[PDB]
Amino acid sequence: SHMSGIVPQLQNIVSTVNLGCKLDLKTIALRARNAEYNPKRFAAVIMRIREPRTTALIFSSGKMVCTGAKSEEQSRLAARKYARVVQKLGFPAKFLDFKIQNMVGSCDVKFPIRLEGLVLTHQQFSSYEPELFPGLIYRMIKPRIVLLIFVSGKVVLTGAKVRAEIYEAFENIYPILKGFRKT
Amino acid sequence: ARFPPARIKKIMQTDEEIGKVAAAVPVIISRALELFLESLLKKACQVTQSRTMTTSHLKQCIE
Amino acid sequence: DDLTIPRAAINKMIKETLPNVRVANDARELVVNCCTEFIHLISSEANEICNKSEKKTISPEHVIQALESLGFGSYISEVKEVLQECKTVALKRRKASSRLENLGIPEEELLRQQQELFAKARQQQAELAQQEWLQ
DNA sequence: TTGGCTATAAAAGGGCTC
DNA sequence: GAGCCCTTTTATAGCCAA
Repeated sequence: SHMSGIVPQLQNIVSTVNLGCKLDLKTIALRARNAEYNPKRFAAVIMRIREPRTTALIFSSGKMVCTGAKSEEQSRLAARKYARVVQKLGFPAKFLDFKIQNMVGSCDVKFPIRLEGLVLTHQQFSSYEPELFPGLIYRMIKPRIVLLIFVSGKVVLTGAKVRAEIYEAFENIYPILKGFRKT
Repeated sequence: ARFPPARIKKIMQTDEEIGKVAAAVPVIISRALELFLESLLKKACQVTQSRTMTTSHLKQCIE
Repeated sequence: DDLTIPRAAINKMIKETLPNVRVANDARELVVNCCTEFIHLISSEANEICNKSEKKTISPEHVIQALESLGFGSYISEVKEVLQECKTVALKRRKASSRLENLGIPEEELLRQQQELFAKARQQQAELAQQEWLQ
């Protein structure tokens, strides 16, 4: 009959892009301004940029991982700036196979929730152990996304490849959540 | 008493030389730390009864 | 870093080990600190035994050898046991995931079950809504 | 308050265990 | 070799810190 009326907001995005050319992290870490490198602890350069505020993990194979964006194109932009950076540093930097790998969303249903029950009616899809973690962990099968539901009515959605999966997951869970409202 | 592996790993890596460490390591070090305190406290207790346990009774065990 | 094992952990150890022994708060601070020293001692020795072992990651073996090497050989008994339970825990956890992904109710019926709960809930809030809307 | 543990998804690879 | 680890990011949030 009605749509929740609540639209989940994007909080994080993980994309990957292949620069297509071997890279020497020692070299990159050497001159790149905000670059970290400890092949000791982690086998990849850790670069960051202020806008879009993000973080990239650059590997030797040229492949890269970009995290922190709040939208698909914001993530693709940041990915490009990281590409031009590796580029200016004297490397044959291309921009191949950019792909969003994960999207995180969050919203507020604006009302407490009886996690205690939800984990009973839907036990085969839930994992609730307040001793371990305060929120209820919900695994939706279609679309395939994971939700973090908190007594306060705040809800996190993750695992999506395209934002529609997040909106589909929330619209499915909203009526369930209203059926477990706390009073 | 068992000790926080996460904390133990963070402590281990306060050393720049220490690289990656196997997940199970911090937990055995915890057991080791446990065996070390029991042996240490029990000796210091002896030193205390040969005089409340103080900072001195302990140091004379890390000499 | 100024990381140290939680005071409470050391106090539970003192209580469990020295039942009925007043321990100065000052001394309690020294034990908390010996803890971090020991971790560094074992780690450093293990890290060397490691470089030599042509390996990259400090393994539970390097830690056992450092213990012996450092003069803590008498711990290797109880430490081997813990290393065991660790392998067992990891093994059980591997097999549990294997079953979760390969021997559970076929996804098809799991999906159906879940959609049933979803459609059903839409139905309820559909009525509970329309009814309240009839006022 | 600050911040780290705990939890989730996901990619990248070099290191490891049955 | 199948598959877990580690590292990074982020919403959310109780427990903990001596």
